[PDB]
Amino acid sequence: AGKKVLIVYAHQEPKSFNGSLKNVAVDELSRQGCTVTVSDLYAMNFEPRATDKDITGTLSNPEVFNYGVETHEAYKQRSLASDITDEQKKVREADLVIFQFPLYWFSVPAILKGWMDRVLCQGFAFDIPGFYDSGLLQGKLALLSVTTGGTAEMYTKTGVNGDSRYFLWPLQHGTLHFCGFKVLAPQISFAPEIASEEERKGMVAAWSQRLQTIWKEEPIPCTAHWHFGQ
Amino acid sequence: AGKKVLIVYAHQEPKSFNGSLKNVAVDELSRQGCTVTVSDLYAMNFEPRATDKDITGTLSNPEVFNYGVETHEAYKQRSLASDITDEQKKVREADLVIFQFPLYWFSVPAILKGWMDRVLCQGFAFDIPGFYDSGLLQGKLALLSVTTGGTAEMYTKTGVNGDSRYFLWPLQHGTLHFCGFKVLAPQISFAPEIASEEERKGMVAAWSQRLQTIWKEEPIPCTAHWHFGQ
Ligand SMILES: Cc1cc2nc3c(=O)[nH]c(=O)nc-3n(C[C@H](O)[C@H](O)[C@H](O)COP(=O)(O)OP(=O)(O)OC[C@H]3O[C@@H](n4cnc5c(N)ncnc54)[C@H](O)[C@@H]3O)c2cc1C
Ligand SMILES: Cc1cc2nc3c(=O)[nH]c(=O)nc-3n(C[C@H](O)[C@H](O)[C@H](O)COP(=O)(O)OP(=O)(O)OC[C@H]3O[C@@H](n4cnc5c(N)ncnc54)[C@H](O)[C@@H]3O)c2cc1C
Ligand SMILES: COc1cc(N[C@@H](C)CCCN)c2ncccc2c1
Ligand SMILES: COc1cc(N[C@@H](C)CCCN)c2ncccc2c1
Ligand SMILES: [Zn+2]
Ligand SMILES: [Zn+2]
Repeated sequence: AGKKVLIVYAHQEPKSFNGSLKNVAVDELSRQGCTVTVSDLYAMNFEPRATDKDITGTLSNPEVFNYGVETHEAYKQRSLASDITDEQKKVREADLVIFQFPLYWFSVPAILKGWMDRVLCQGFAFDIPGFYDSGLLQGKLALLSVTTGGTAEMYTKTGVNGDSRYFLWPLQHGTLHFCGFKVLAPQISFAPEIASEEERKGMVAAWSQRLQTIWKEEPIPCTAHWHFGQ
Repeated sequence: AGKKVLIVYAHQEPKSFNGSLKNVAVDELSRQGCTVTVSDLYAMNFEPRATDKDITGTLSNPEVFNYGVETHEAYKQRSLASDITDEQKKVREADLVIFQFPLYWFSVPAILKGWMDRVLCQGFAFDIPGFYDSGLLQGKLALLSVTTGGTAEMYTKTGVNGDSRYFLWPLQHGTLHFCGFKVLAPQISFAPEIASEEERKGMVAAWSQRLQTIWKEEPIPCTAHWHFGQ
């Protein structure tokens, strides 16, 4: 063993279904003997905005502000804001990063989008070269554990929302694969708010049970075909 | 014939390529006689986080906080935070909403994601029923004006990033169409950083030129087929 996990958790309410999925993950991975860390973004009041406050000391170009260039240079020069570098250390140490969130507008809640925007800077998460298969977080696993308002049936190719895989593309491919993660199959807990107690319990147990064997999983082929093909 | 436009703008730097695209839109729509409003999110320090500070009234359930439920009720009761209702007024009055932003992780910058999350609440933007074609913002047009780091070639079906339309899905369909907007074709200004100065000037002029006839355009068919093909 000796496996290290970071859970990046984005829900306001400890008693929520998301909260329970997060807690079951902590419980089960802790039981296994894994090293576990949680970034509870709302509790941390995590800053989502990409601004010039993310660089400490003198800017590379104080007259014209380019977030990408400034953060790349700040990473190289150990001059990023401590909230960012605190998260980078957690990611650097992790073998697996689990994202636990409710689907907001076919994507992550803004607080979690901000974590992605600000934490995954050039030089840390990807570079030229070093992206997609050679992304700098290569060797690590990532997994999206998402809850939805809509039902499984709505998230079908011919359903009103389209296939759930369609909304996964920017997250799994554009973000996680880009940074070199192997992407484990998403955990999608459909429509807990209208599910029965029994069904909800089932979904939480599926997740806990899945976690028992998470280290034996094969990553998905994070391709356009997987997301969009038949 | 008396058209109102809201530009929701998400860039930190007034001298940026995004800044120029926003300014030329203001100039050209102003020249046409349109009524124009801009929400400059970074300059506004717009709050992106969905939190219980977004409701000031008595909560429906003060023991277990459900953001969707509480904001829906707060919208009906008029106890939403005023920054949200300020944006809703701008949207309510607009005939066309243009979003001007750099692509961040195949999506919008977090500050703009937060605008979507917080402003487009139930009761205001959609109801149950009252979504997709019957969304509450029906009759309005929306348009994504996006800039990218990657080139046009990279954003094709056989390119490393996949086709550009793939990443539009959560924004155009999952968000805008869901709220009832008709969606005008996106403006994607590819890779301005790589482009020559002449090519950049060309991209800005192309947007201004397109705006001259924007009111004659038809919306796209905002469907899975449009985004993903056969
Ligand atoms: C801004 C915004 C945008 C949204 N966009 C979308 C979208 O694009 N697409 C979409 O489909 N949905 C969308 N939604 C809906 C959203 O995804 C769901 O509301 C969310 O996923 C529900 O998860 P939750 O943890 O908040 O559920 P909760 O309301 O916290 O949980 C549901 C029920 O499960 C119960 N529960 C908690 N723990 C357990 C347990 N251990 N065992 C059994 N029951 C338990 C809870 O008590 C509760 O009764 C959006 C919502 C918002 C606010
Ligand atoms: C957190 C983050 C995530 C990102 N994710 C992605 C992603 O998923 N996919 C992707 O492809 N890219 C991504 N990028 C790259 C990003 O999308 C580009 O950096 C951005 O789109 C560039 O637009 P800009 O306005 O910042 O360019 P600028 O750097 O401001 O513009 C380039 C040049 O244009 C010049 N200029 C300004 N106005 C004019 C004018 N009127 N005429 C001529 N020249 C002018 C500027 O002076 C500058 O020299 C990401 C960047 C960041 C920081
Ligand atoms: C595109 O689908 C949704 C669904 C939402 N919420 C519903 C499903 C209630 C949760 C289950 N009872 C959304 N809520 C807010 C904003 C966008 C939504 C989109
Ligand atoms: C986190 O930043 C990026 C940048 C990308 N593209 C390069 C070309 C940026 C160039 C502008 N300086 C991405 N491309 C694809 C997917 C994610 C990206 C993230
Ligand atoms: Zn991929
Ligand atoms: Zn659509």
